[PDB]
Amino acid sequence: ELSVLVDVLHRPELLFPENTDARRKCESGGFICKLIKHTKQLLEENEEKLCIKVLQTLREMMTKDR
Amino acid sequence: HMHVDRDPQEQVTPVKYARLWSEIPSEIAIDDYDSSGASKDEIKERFAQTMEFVEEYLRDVVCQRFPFSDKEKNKLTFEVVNLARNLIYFGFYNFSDLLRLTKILLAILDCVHVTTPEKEDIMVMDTKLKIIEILQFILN
Amino acid sequence: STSRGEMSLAEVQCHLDKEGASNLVIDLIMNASSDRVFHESILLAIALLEGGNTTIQHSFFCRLTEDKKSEKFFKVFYDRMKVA
Repeated sequence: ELSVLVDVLHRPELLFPENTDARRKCESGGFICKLIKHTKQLLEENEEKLCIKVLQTLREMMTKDR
Repeated sequence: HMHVDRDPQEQVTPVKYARLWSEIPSEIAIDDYDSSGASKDEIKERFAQTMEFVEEYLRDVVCQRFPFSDKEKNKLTFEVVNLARNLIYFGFYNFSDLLRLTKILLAILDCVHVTTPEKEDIMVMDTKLKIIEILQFILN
Repeated sequence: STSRGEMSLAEVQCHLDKEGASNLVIDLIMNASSDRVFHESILLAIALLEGGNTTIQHSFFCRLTEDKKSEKFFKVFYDRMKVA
């Protein structure tokens, strides 16, 4: 299941209908940018588990045999 | 504020742990765990019409092509979903009813998806944030 | 054809660098308050820099040079080593 989540995060633009605004936004890699931008200011409000999960997923994105 | 937030109604936890082992818990079919409300029904029947009104209004909003385009209807939608959230968290809904409401809300958001500088209404975001608590409760 | 995202390791690292994961990890180290968050940031930076990617090293150097706040970034390592 974690591998499925990572694979979705590689290419999440496929889940949207073609030529729609969401899909053009996601096809440019803006999803990961927004995710890391939110994670940057996330640490203040004391969410250690959620930030840890985000970081672990971003790290596991750098694995082979995907 | 007059009726929903009043005694004896009070918050209920959706996950229980001190489950007495000697009790029945039989095969209990599939969707009948949320039952045996011999005392909750006496409060339930008077808000039954309110709950079905909420459900039919949300279905009507589903039928509308653009749910978040009218500014004056946004107030009614926001307070309706707030009332639904308060009703749910107080323990006024069943499992199948919660699934129907979840399907309705997901249909609203999917229609919004089909619709898809640009200063959006803050209360539209408030409405969108409201249903997240409902989703968390139904997951629990 | 196959429509496969081949995405070799070096280009994946450079891709994640473009959005600014380097800034993310350096800021998380900067304002870390828990041991686990700092440990995960270190592991993420190790996985990102693995293979000697010159672009990521250049990004780290550029941000550390342009940012006047890097003193605490170095202090976080210094006091950790001192405690060890």
